[PDB]
Amino acid sequence: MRHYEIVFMVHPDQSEQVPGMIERYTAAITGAEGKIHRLEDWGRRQLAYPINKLHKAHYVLMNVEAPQEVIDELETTFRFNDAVIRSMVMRTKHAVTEAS
Amino acid sequence: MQVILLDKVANLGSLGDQVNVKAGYARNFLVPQGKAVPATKKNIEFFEARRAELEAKLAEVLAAANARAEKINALETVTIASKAGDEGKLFGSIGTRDIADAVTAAGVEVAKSEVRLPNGVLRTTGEHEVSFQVHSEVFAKVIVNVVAE
Amino acid sequence: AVVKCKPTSPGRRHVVKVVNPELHKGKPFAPLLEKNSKSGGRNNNGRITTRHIGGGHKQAYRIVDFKRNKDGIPAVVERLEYDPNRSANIALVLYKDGERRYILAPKGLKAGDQIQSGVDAAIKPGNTLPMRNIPVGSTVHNVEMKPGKGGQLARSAGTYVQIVARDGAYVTLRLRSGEMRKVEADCRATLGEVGNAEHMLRVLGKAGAARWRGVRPTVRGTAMNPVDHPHGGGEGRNFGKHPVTPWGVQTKGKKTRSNKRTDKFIVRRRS
Amino acid sequence: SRVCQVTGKRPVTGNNRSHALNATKRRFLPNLHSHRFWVESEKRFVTLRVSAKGMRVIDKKGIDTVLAELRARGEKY
Amino acid sequence: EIDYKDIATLKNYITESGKIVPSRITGTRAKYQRQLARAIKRARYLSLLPYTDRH
RNA sequence: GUUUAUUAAAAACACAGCACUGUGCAAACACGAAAGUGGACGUAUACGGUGUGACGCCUGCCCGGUGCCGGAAGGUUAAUU
Ligand SMILES: [Mg+2]
Ligand SMILES: [Mg+2]
Ligand SMILES: [Mg+2]
Ligand SMILES: [Mg+2]
Ligand SMILES: [Mg+2]
Ligand SMILES: [Mg+2]
Ligand SMILES: [Mg+2]
Ligand SMILES: [Mg+2]
Repeated sequence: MRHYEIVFMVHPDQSEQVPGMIERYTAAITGAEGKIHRLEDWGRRQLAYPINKLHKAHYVLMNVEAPQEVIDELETTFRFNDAVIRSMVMRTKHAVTEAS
Repeated sequence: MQVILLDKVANLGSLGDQVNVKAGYARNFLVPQGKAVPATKKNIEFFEARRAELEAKLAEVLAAANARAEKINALETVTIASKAGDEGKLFGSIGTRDIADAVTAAGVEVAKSEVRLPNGVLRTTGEHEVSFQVHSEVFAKVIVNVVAE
Repeated sequence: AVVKCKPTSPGRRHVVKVVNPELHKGKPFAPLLEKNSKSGGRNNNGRITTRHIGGGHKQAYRIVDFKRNKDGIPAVVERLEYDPNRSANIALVLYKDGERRYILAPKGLKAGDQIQSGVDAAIKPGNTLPMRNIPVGSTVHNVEMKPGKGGQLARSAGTYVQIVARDGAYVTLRLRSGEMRKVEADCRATLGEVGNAEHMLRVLGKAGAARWRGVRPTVRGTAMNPVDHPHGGGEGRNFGKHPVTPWGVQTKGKKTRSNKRTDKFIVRRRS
Repeated sequence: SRVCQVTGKRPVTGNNRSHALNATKRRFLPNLHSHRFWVESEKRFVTLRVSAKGMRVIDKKGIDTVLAELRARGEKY
Repeated sequence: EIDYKDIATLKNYITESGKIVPSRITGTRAKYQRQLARAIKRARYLSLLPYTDRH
């Protein structure tokens, strides 16, 4: 039941599926009484360094508040989803909704 | 081996020619198929009497295939269903038999052995292009899309 | 667990046992059993084909599902039970449709765990999926050499196979022996290691222990006479020969594999 | 039964001679192979144990004529 | 307080080769430098900033 | 514990343990002109071969010779032509 900050980059060829993934991921948390405090689609951006012979990735922001299990069980889905590469999660003490 | 061609072959020669080939090529491919027959005096005389109609008949076979190719080409879209996962990734696969049945279902009878899938086996959702070989000198093309819920 | 016996007598001082309290204490599942008889190393000609085999405790074979073709039907692990026919244990699973089967027990499996087989199954230990759908770098066991033929790799107590690369229609596997092999992506594999990893820590402790499991004594070639073994005899302990097998083939270094059929799939040898 | 079904070739016994002319008995056996020939008349493939020489005989005489002899000898195929 | 996503300000505290400028030069307070470094390392992981000029 | 049934029961053989080495499964290997069979309805924590022989402290130096393993540019070299 803590505040979390989630960032994940997907394959540029899958830029047409990002709206779908956001809905599915958001649905999973909201089903466990969680709520999303911030959502931002940063668009395709230039990578500082290549990853897996790839130079452009689609960036999004997701700050959420949900229980331990739903993020823990959400991490495992992040692992085997080949579309998403190099996702990160963070711990926060207070919900933040800024443009950034 | 010396053989008599009953049909146009891609590189070996044309109909009715007398060109020698490897024994294995004729024994295992040409003879079991209708492409050619062994070159002996017995068949040569039989060929001459049969020569006129074979050339005429082979023209109708590719004509129907060309006509059937246009009929196949008329159905520009075919829809199939399969086990589709997240982000459109299908757990299973769409084989040549699956695409074959779809075209005949409320469509045109197409054999399972004439479907061509050069790009793979169509393991991803969306719409892709598939080619058929109705006859050795004709081609057919159509867009195929797979979707499921 | 591993327990060292107290030295209450010779032949018991050095005995180390592997005790698993989770194993079923009762009789096995009768309808899934069948009779297998000991051969003693004799072939259909009656000649001793392989040596140092004979005797031992009677054993009853149990049909272990090495294919796992029940797709889309979840099953629950009823219990783990001892298997005399192999080093690993076997977990009895109950598909919710009412069918029971035996499978090799993975590393962490226990009674009541959820296991599912299929192409859409979850990525959990005990689940069987084609390596096409299995993420690369994941540890798997009971891998089939051919699609639909049943698993043939990583079946021992603590063995496992690592999926290192996936190129097109073939997946390269790091076998337990260290050799890298190529297999079709359509072949199925079971996630997770094989259970009972402590099978290598047991010590038989006494000669009779080996006899209980059908291993007859091995006689050295040095103690032989020249007529029986190339190592032969000699007054005293004389060897003066390059070590060889009892049929004259040089041992201790000589390569022996001569299978030109499947060397295409062997990307790299074990060493 | 390492016998060709067409030409009837069967293993024959001879001896191999070394430089010192020592004679050790040996066997010469034919180049039998399992091959299937289509019968243009019966629309079916027929498989018989034939040697390399026998295949050439079928190539020259033709499969249809060859099977006629086997029927005469009563050999089943 | 310092946010790794605040990417516009990060070049003010890194060199061309990706070096993190020491506090003795930038004059930043010790407490802020510690969190600043965490932000920089965090951004580098996400490919937002480069580890070095060679890639 | 085993052994020269009928002059040798032992320090010999075996032994748990240890090490080297072979074997990716139609496994190596072994009995078979072959089919096939065992190894094994086992799958490298498995199996075969070899040496040593519980356990304790240990197991040093030498690859010229012989064997094995790897490479092989070059020299030499069979049938065939
Ligand atoms: Mg043995
Ligand atoms: Mg031994
Ligand atoms: Mg002796
Ligand atoms: Mg001496
Ligand atoms: Mg005596
Ligand atoms: Mg006595
Ligand atoms: Mg000794
Ligand atoms: Mg030494």
